[PDB]
Amino acid sequence: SQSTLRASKKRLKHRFWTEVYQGAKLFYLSGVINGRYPDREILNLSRFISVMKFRPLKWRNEHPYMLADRFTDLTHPELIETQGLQIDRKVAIYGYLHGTPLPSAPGTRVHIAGVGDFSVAQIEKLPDPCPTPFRKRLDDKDKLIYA
Amino acid sequence: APHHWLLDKLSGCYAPRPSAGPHKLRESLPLIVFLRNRLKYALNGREVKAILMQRHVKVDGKVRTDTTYPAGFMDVITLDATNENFRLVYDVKGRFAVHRITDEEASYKLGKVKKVQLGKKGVPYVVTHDGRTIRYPDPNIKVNDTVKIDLASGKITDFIKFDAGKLVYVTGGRNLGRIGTIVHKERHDGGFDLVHIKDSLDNTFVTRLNNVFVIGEQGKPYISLPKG
Amino acid sequence: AVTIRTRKVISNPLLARKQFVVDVLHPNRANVSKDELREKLAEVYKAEKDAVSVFGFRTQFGGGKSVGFGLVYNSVAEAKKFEPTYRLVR
RNA sequence: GCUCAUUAAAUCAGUUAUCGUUUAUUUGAUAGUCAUGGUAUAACUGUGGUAAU
RNA sequence: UUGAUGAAUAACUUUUCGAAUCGCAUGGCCUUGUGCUGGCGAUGGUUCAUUCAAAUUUCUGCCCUAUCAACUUUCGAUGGUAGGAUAGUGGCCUACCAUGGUUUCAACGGGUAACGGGGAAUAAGGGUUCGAUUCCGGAGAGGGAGCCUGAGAAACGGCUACCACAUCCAAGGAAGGGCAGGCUUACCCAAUCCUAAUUCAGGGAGGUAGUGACAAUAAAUAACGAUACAGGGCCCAUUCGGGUCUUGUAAUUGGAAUGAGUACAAUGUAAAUACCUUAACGAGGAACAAUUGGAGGGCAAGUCUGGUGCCAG
Repeated sequence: SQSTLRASKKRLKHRFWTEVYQGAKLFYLSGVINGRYPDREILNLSRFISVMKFRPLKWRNEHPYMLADRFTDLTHPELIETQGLQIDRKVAIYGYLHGTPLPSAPGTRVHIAGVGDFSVAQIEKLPDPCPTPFRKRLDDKDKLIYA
Repeated sequence: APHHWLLDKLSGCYAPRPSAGPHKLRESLPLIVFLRNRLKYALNGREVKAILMQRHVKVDGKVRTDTTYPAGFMDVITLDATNENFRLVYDVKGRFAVHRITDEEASYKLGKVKKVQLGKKGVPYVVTHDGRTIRYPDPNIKVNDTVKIDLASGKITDFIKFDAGKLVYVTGGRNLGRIGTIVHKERHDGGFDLVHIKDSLDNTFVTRLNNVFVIGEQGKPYISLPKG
Repeated sequence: AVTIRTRKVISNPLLARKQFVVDVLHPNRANVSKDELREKLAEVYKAEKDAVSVFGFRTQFGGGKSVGFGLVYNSVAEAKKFEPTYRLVR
């Protein structure tokens, strides 16, 4: 029945708008039917996340933060074989900075969420692996992932 | 949609357009309106198609298989079912009227000549209003006269010259489609001849000489007019 | 059981069929389930069910009755020739 | 089929006139003046070029 | 007077057609070969007419204006004739020839927000004159210009340049024309009509359903009864006070009804969704558990502030 379905739809909009609503827009996915969704719903999803126009927030413009893309340990295995898995490991981490400029003099202290208070030891930027291009569509060569 | 079809405004948006044919398109009544709509023989538009392909209907001595086939004034429409013969005749109020006739009356029709000349190799010919051109007519047959047609062949069995004081049907104009048997013939600028008409109540009415169709003598009409 | 009344029994020999408006009376039941009428409209005549065709049943409001249109052909092989395909499948 | 730039005897409305014209389709008429000629497209068979059609 | 009759020659052509077309009937004569002959159609095809058109055309009928009286011959204006061009008329075009045209009866010129107007067309069975539909008029498909097919186009879902964009390249070349949105790319050809060789096939014509509650409407959240226990409940009054009465219960309790949901079929439809109809369930408070808004008091081994004890705030 659509009428019990449509009544359940407005019960979920008028629930969700009590908490979030800035113009908030939730929409309806069809089904997982083949490990995948119909392409119109994926387009309307990818449309709605492309017109989002984010505001900046108060905590994010005071604290330099980043998300770790890939995790790398840089220790000699001879340090590991001698000291016998007791060592605290020299670790290189990779990510995109955010928010405010993280100062490049090594020695600022900086906190992994869920590990503890650490400090930086050596800084190095790189060319980013996913560049923005440099009223046309994107060429499919230029849409590009990094995983 | 025109006036004389007696269609409702209901039952579907688009009006069934007429095909090109013998009659004029504004004078025509298509067979789709004739079967499913006024005579109520069929229901859907597709049901008209099944009647035509099985050749139930014959119009004026021909098979005549077409959905939007233009039927006009004075057309013998013979249906092989029921042994009934139909002749279209216009009604005074502005509309067409389907009419019952006999087998002998389904044999003949009347036809107004529109133009007469001399054909090739010295042959006279007259051209009826239904576009039936006929070789070797009577030289008495001249413009605006009616022609009785055999319909077994294309031959002419009777002819009535246009003379004042004979029972006239009107095909066109404002006062289109009455009896009234003649007052006289007027001349005017540009032609525009107004053949005057005085009805059963003896009232003057005025249409064009183009609209004049002689349906009989003072007294007798040659065809069975519908009485009501 | 059910009871049927026929109004405007009109014969159309072009399609070689008996048309009529069907006036179906529902004393208590719910409805009449058109296959049951194609049974009952057959045996009121000689029809051998599939030479009848009932389609236009819109109910009297509140129940109790339904009005529609019935097409009874002759020569049952003609039902394949003149009926539409969406009534052959019913 | 969509979109941009405003016309006062022009448009439009009816009316003729087409013996002033052209018309595929529609319909109606209508011709007395070698058991088989001669060609012809390809597909195909295989070789290649060209960043590419 | 009555009737009745009349009013092809000679040549030419980048020689067109005169059927190397099809279906039913299978018959007739003699030198008997599968010979000779022979019926009804159908389709072409020439020309004519017809209609669907299209092209010009006749005539009558538009809003304001003299603070526009002359206008035109100042791209022919009026006409004659001849040629050309065209499907054809034609000053359409050009030669040559005449000086005319419209006008106080308003020519011509100007204003028109000409979203205003057309009975173009039904419409509203009392909303007082409401509706919808159709018609505007012109131009364009990046801009100019020239062309080709076709009954129809001076066609941008064609070619040739030019001007300007703009994409692919291995640098030799190749190729291409904005539209919706901001401050559903679903189902269907049934109905409808259209298209076609045409019952069939097809139409993002057309209909169906989705995101789109703004606003506005008719319900429901409970009916009904017994028993028990208490004696007090309400009204008016500025104070004293007065008035009147079967009223009250965080009390037990009995059945009987029902749709808000839940849930088979049938109907509907092209198929559905939905409505309609209809079984099977489905009410006792922690339920199948509506809110917003106002008025008013009370409580602590509480806190704070003031005070001529225990109070006032």
